[PDB]
Amino acid sequence: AQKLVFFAEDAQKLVXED
Repeated sequence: AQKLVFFAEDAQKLVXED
């Protein structure tokens, strides 16, 4: 399967398999 893992910090924190 295709995979994605995402992490972002602006605090506003943003955290994402077919």
